[PDB]
Amino acid sequence: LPLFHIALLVLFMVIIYAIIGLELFKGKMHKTCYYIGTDIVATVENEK
Amino acid sequence: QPKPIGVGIPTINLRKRRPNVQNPKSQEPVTLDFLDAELENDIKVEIR
Amino acid sequence: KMTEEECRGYYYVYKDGDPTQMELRPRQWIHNDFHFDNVLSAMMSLFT
Amino acid sequence: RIKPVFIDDANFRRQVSYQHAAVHIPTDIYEGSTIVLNELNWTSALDDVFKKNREEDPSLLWQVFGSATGLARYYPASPWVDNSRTPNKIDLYDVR
Ligand SMILES: CCCCCCCCCCCCCCCCCC(=O)OC[C@H](COP(=O)(O)OCCN)OC(=O)CCCCCCCCCCCCCCCCC
Repeated sequence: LPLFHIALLVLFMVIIYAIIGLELFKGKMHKTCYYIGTDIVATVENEK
Repeated sequence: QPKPIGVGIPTINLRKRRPNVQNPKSQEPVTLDFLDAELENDIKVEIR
Repeated sequence: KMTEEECRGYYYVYKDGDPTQMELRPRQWIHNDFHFDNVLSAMMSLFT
Repeated sequence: RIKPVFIDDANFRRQVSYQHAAVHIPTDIYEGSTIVLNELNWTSALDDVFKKNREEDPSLLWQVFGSATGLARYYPASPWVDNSRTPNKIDLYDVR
């Protein structure tokens, strides 16, 4: 119960950062490189 | 003829072919029956 | 290949687990980067 | 290794050497093995029968011994159609 104020703070900080990243990064990570004319994603040895 | 025997209708998926991965080719024989090399009567069946 | 005399030559790796898209790699007997061969190495491994 | 001379021929539309036999080892079978090297040692006495067969019937095509270790020793010698790393197409031929 002493942790009722740290929880109420972590919660409202995660919410603020979620709303900020929902505004600056929404929909920007849907492009990637494929091999030309295929649906195979083109990566390297230990790249993800 | 020196060509392979075909089975079915040939269909590939062009959106799932890496450019440089060395597809396998073939190992089958040219097994052409006698009644599939000529037009077939009832007399050719009994000759065969 | 389980012993070092066997782990020689080339072998096939299959891209995205597709048996019809293979490529050649030389096979080599590799040592883990963090191992337990001496005490200094074991102390490094356990530090990490 | 042996480096052959490879005259050109008819009845084989490729460059062929009647001096020795060629050996095919599958790509993922290390030659250098003790199984493989004990095979290339006793199959070396085949080349004389290969040569005699071809000397008695000059109209002969390939003569091959396919081994249960994966080897294929054929006569006359002739470079394989596909090398595994020379170009980019890996050859997948196993006698078995
Ligand atoms: C009972 C005995 C009593 C004597 C105790 C003496 C005091 C020791 C206190 C230091 C603590 C050491 C613990 C760290 C783990 C040891 C790491 C190690 O030993 O790595 C050795 C490393 C071998 O790695 P390997 O994979 O074999 O490499 C192969 C290719 N070279 O090869 C290397 O080159 C690794 C180099 C090691 C660098 C260590 C530097 C540490 C300095 C610490 C200063 C910061 C700490 C400040 C205080 C911390 C909190 C108080």
